[PDB]
Amino acid sequence: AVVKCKPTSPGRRHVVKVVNPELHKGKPFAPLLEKNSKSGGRNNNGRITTRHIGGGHKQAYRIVDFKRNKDGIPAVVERLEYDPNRSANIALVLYKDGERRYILAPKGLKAGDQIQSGVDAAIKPGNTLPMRNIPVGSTVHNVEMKPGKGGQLARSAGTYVQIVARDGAYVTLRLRSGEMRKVEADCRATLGEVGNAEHMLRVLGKAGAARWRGVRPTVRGTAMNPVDHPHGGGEGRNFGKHPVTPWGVQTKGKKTRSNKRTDKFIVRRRS
Amino acid sequence: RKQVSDGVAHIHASFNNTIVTITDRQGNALGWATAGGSGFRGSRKSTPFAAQVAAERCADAVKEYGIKNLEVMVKGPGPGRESTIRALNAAGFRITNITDVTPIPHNGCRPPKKRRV
Amino acid sequence: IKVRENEPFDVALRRFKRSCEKAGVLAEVRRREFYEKPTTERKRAKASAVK
Amino acid sequence: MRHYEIVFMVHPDQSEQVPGMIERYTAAITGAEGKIHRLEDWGRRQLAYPINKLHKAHYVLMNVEAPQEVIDELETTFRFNDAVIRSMVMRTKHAVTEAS
Amino acid sequence: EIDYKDIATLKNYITESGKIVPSRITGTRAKYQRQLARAIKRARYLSLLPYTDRH
Amino acid sequence: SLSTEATAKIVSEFGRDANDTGSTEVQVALLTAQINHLQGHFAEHKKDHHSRRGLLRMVSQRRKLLDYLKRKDVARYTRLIERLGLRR
RNA sequence: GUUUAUUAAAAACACAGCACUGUGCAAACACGAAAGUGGACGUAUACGGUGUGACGCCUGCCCGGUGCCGGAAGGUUAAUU
RNA sequence: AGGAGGUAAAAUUCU
RNA sequence: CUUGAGUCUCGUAGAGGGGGGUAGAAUUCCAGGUGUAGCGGUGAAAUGCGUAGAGAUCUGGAGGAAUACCGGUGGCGAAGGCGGCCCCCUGGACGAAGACUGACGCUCAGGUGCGAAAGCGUGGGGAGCAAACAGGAUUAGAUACCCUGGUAGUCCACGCCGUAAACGAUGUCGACUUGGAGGUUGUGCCCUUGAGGCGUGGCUUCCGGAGCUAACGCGUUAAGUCGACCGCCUGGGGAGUAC
Ligand SMILES: [Mg+2]
Ligand SMILES: [Mg+2]
Ligand SMILES: [Mg+2]
Ligand SMILES: [Mg+2]
Ligand SMILES: [Mg+2]
Ligand SMILES: [Mg+2]
Ligand SMILES: [Mg+2]
Ligand SMILES: [Mg+2]
Ligand SMILES: [Mg+2]
Ligand SMILES: [Mg+2]
Ligand SMILES: [Mg+2]
Ligand SMILES: [Mg+2]
Ligand SMILES: [Mg+2]
Ligand SMILES: [Mg+2]
Ligand SMILES: [Mg+2]
Ligand SMILES: [Mg+2]
Ligand SMILES: [Mg+2]
Ligand SMILES: [Mg+2]
Ligand SMILES: [Mg+2]
Ligand SMILES: [Mg+2]
Ligand SMILES: [Mg+2]
Ligand SMILES: [Mg+2]
Ligand SMILES: [Mg+2]
Repeated sequence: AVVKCKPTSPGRRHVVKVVNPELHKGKPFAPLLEKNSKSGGRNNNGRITTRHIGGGHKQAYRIVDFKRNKDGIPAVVERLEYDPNRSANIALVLYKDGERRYILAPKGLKAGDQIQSGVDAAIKPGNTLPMRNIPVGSTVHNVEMKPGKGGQLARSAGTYVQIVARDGAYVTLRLRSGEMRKVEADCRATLGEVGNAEHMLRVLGKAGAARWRGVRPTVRGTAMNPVDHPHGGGEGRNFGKHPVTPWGVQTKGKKTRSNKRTDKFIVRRRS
Repeated sequence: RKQVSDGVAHIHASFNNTIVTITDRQGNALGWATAGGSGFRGSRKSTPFAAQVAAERCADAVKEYGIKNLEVMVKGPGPGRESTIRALNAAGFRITNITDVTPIPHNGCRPPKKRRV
Repeated sequence: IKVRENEPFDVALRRFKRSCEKAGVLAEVRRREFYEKPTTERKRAKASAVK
Repeated sequence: MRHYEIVFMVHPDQSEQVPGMIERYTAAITGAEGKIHRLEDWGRRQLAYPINKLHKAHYVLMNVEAPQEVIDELETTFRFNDAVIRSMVMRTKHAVTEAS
Repeated sequence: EIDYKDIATLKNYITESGKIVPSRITGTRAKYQRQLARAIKRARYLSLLPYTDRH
Repeated sequence: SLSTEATAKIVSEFGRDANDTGSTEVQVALLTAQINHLQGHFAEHKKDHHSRRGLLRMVSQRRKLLDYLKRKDVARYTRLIERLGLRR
């Protein structure tokens, strides 16, 4: 559900909420979460390594199962929960032995849906197999890069990879980054698309929306003086410079990939 | 080359410049020679005669690899449709079979609007 | 379309050459659009093809 | 209860999943008191044209009377079974019993 | 007709290029010339007879 | 137009015997009965404009002949609408 | 909303929103002769960079110059031999 | 004796 | 009161409308195989495409849009308009016997709703085609017609818009007046005695009498003969404009 909220006040006027009515109202499952302290975007050194980061709400880490290593054992979707730590939504599952876990909720499921994992383990949304066991063309999320190394690929809300070949011992797959890229095929993956793909329909609507999301004012390079940034000073709104990061490198066009150790896995790269 | 003797000639009569190639049974390929840059170029191609001679220069280079026959499927409307085969069976290839391959939709894609000369 | 015909001669054969298709259905499908004038083609190709 | 004529077909290298089907459909239409009035089966049969580049494939038939249902949750059982390759369910027009 | 599986017949209503045949040639009844099409065309869908004649 | 079986039921109580199929009571009853079930059809689909056009005839006609009797045999109406549902 | 603590609170900066661009994760990028660390216990509905600055109607022509993204036939060319 | 397909390019004006 | 009108019964044909499903041919593109200097295009050209290999050809795989043949002075809808196949929901028309109803009618200013294409919003989609835009020609000029490209859009969803030579340029209903060829869809009776013999319904195309008409033409589907009710015109412009 997306809502537009009326212009009761500016910066409500442009707001647009994503309201999920079967997201469990209340407190998440205690034993599956641990503390998670903010950074400011400052590294062990103390300096700002990444900027725009800091301030905004408290946020307890939910430990989601990115591996789905326990094969066999059915598990049942007890409830869907809100997750601060990511756009995606999670699902508190109950394995029939009594174990409990969190999993990246896919487009499909709801309460009571059964799910499981393993070299067979059905083949519906919510179920995880090695890709050496998923049909080509099949639509998947939470893909592994190295087997046993948990999911890394296509995890964001409403995101997905489709497998698209098999080529032997790898298995070429295309990520709606646009890139097709071979990968060892014992690498697992969960059936379905992930999360509320509605995510991107939000609008935020005011400044503070962003502040309590963690993010912080971005100051232009021309708003500054020439000692602060290469977009120089001015004397009344001026430029005449080849756009560039504060540290001197071109922005716009300047390809900056370097990793030949993996260039053996890219096959067609985004456009 | 390696000499089969059994092959096929794929002929494309687009109209405006009309062309012919030859291949093997499962459809590999070995020889164009074609009306365009080959005995004029311009309105004096797209003539049946030019298809004749377009078949000849094909012939005069599509030998070797055996060939002493060929299946002959044909793509096009207009000049060069027949006159090639007419010169093919005259150069002494046993005209095994002929075929239509001109693509006909079950009206599928829009074609291009407004053209009065 | 696919023609094989039997035995001794060379003649490309067929006074049934314009068999089912080519020349004609290629003009139509080729030229361009229509929609209103196949209706005029209609009440002419059988406003005349009465007697 | 109105009649339907059914005529699915499953690929060669699993013809012999033959009767495994039919029965559960009888359990599915006897369970909705609807006599089928003629069955047929005719496996090995070649095709007018290849499909997925494959000649030949197993066939069947029916003319079942049944509820305006099951065909709901049956016409959709041809929407799994990557096994089966094609289908068609037909009008009705009274009962059926001879042709072949 | 009363049947479409009549691939038996039909073949006397469709040319050696795979084309349905004009009702002006075959000279068939109107009401039953349709009943032929919704039944010949039915049957080319599950490949007992082809659409084309080249593949 | 509902089931050929259906309406068999509704001619009773409304009518003095079966095959008394023409008392203004029944058609009204036949109409409403369809309409009501038929509002389901326009829940789903709903952009089915044409089908609706037929509906309103039922509604127009129903109302038109529900007005006819208002002139003849008073309270031969006030003994059927509440018997059915509709006076909004 | 912010700002010249101590002569400038503004039309300046920020803003939500828009676009361009870079990044397949040992991400780009940043702090670090390094180890390591942030980015992020995030994974392209993400993250960084640059410009624009709710919204509405809109955003034309110009790739010669300078940049950036592609190229290969050559011409010219480093250490080296 | 039917159908088919191809045959004229641009070229203003006159109290 | 039953004959105008409606209801019930068993059926008929239909591209009537809405939803979901699936097939088959082609265009484009992606990956390869072979293959060599041309392809494409026009009036003629050139722009463009090709020596990293095009066009041609083969195999394989994407994706979108449209349904050749049936197809036809064919059907269907109130109009706009609707064409592959498949099931689900649903509208109307028509036929036949009999049953019920008993004038329940016709028309309709206001009012309501439907309404091609282009167009607008939000997003999604994008193979072809193609406003705009660009380049090639053409020309005195060429903001064109022609050629290489090409975005909006054309496709979907939901909400707008409400206009067309939206035309048969012919308002709706009913009744009444010679005919000929048909087309198409029913149904009653009579050696299935034919793919019938003899009738009787609804729609429909061409020709045509009387009559009408300014003439063209209309002519049982009227523009003939009548009657109910509605809408509209009062010289060209100004103007379907201003307020
Ligand atoms: Mg910003
Ligand atoms: Mg910025
Ligand atoms: Mg400054
Ligand atoms: Mg500096
Ligand atoms: Mg200045
Ligand atoms: Mg203030
Ligand atoms: Mg101060
Ligand atoms: Mg940003
Ligand atoms: Mg500014
Ligand atoms: Mg003149
Ligand atoms: Mg002058
Ligand atoms: Mg292909
Ligand atoms: Mg496809
Ligand atoms: Mg019906
Ligand atoms: Mg409307
Ligand atoms: Mg439109
Ligand atoms: Mg739009
Ligand atoms: Mg008007
Ligand atoms: Mg019209
Ligand atoms: Mg006349
Ligand atoms: Mg008459
Ligand atoms: Mg009149
Ligand atoms: Mg006006």
